Amino acid sequence: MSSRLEREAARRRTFAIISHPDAGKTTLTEKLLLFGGAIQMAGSVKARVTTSVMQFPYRDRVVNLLDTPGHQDFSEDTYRVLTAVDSALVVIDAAKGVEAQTRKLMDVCRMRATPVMTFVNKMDREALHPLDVMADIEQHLQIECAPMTWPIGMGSSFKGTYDLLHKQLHLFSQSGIVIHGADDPQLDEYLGDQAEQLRMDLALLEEAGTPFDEERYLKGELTPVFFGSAINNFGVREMLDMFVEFAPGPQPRPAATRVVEPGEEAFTGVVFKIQANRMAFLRICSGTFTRGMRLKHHRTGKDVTVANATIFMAQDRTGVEEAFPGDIIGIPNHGTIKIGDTFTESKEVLKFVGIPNFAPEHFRRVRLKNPLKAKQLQKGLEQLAEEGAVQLFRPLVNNDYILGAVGVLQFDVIVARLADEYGVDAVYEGVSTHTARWVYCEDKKIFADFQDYHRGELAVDAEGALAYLAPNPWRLESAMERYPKVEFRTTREIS
Ligand SMILES: Nc1nc2c(ncn2[C@@H]2O[C@H](COP(=O)(O)OP(=O)(O)O)[C@@H](O)[C@H]2O)c(=O)[nH]1
Repeated sequence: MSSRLEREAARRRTFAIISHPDAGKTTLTEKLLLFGGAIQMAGSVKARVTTSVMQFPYRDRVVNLLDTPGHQDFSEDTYRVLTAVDSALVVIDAAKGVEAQTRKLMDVCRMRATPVMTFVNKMDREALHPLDVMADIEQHLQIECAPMTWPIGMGSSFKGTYDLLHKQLHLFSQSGIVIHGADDPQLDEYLGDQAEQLRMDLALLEEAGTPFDEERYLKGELTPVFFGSAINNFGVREMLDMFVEFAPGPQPRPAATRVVEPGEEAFTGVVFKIQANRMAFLRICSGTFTRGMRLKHHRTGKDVTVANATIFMAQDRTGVEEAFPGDIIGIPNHGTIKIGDTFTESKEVLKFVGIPNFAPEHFRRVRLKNPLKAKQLQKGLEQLAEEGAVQLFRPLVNNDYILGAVGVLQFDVIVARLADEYGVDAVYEGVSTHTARWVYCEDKKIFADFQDYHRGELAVDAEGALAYLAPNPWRLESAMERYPKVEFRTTREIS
């Protein structure tokens, strides 16, 4: 029945953690790696390409945890990682609830209907009450919460958790203690006065809580919520068990001509990011990757050998070097590549769709220190935008170069690269813009009118796409009203 390819692909669980800085991602990542027996990798993560992709075995699943750069390293590449996973894990600091970056990263997951599980971290310190945390998750992540584990107390009074389906009490300071219904005197023996509160909460959950439903989880409509304390490696086992059991394996991926299924024998993969020193990171969409093989780079029309590929793999497995759907590989190259590029082993022309550019929130105008360098600046900005390092907008009404960054670090990298690779010394000037949307209107007449009236706010980006630049989302909301026929989108397909 199942081929070797389909058996391997079915074992993969490829995901990333979405969280706001200081929620606990690094700490939880270290503990996950320890369950995976990935001792060295955990030591590496705790000490801070090697860590962009961490693969580890757990309960015979091959888990691929892709890093989502955060803090000062937050960039459009963080959102690009989310286009390569089949599911995500949300980590929240229980004292803060859903925070700004949690929401923006969930907005990306939502466009892709990516399933998400949720870990509420730091229950060992005073926290939002669990009913309030659940309401906050639903309100800001726009998803139903299905509690899987439920905390008893918080902070100094945090006794541990009760696992609703496994009927197990997990004590905080280790095997769960099996509990036999709400009346089990084991609850009073282990929880003391807090047993009454667990009983009240369980009664409330029975009446008003949402059960886990795998189909709703897989559609992105419901998230299983776990509570714990990653620093104590507590509650993490239950969440990981649930993740390997229920999180989706490699999913079909749309291409312009058809949907590609992971069980197709012929290799296909898509580039979702590029690291400059260059390495292109490819998600394997179907088929089997082997070092030996030849791949067709359909954009350039060239054949590419991959004898120098990086196969990210666990310290653990030993056999012949191959990689399967859901896995990530890195292909070194001398600058040939765009985000979204498709590689195939067959001659079938395939073009994966659905890796977009994302609307930037930070904008700067570029100024040259030396006017004689104008052609080099145009070359460098165009090549850096084609490569995905920044977005570039050219306003209809002037000749300015306006750069759009998802993360501010990007502006520093562009200046560095302009200097080093183009011999161009550029500085930034501030602009009013904080918002871009790509505009579209299937009515040719109304659109010409829009483009005439709002000519001062329109720009064309490096892909040729028309965009409305606004000082902020509220000023934007006002142009939308004047033209209820024009669509304003927060993403656009790369070509
Ligand atoms: N008290 C407590 N502190 C935690 C827990 N998890 C992480 N921290 C602390 O919170 C801070 C942020 O943790 P980190 O894992 O680096 O967060 P990141 O920015 O999301 O990767 C550090 O001081 C951690 O020790 C937890 O479960 N309980």
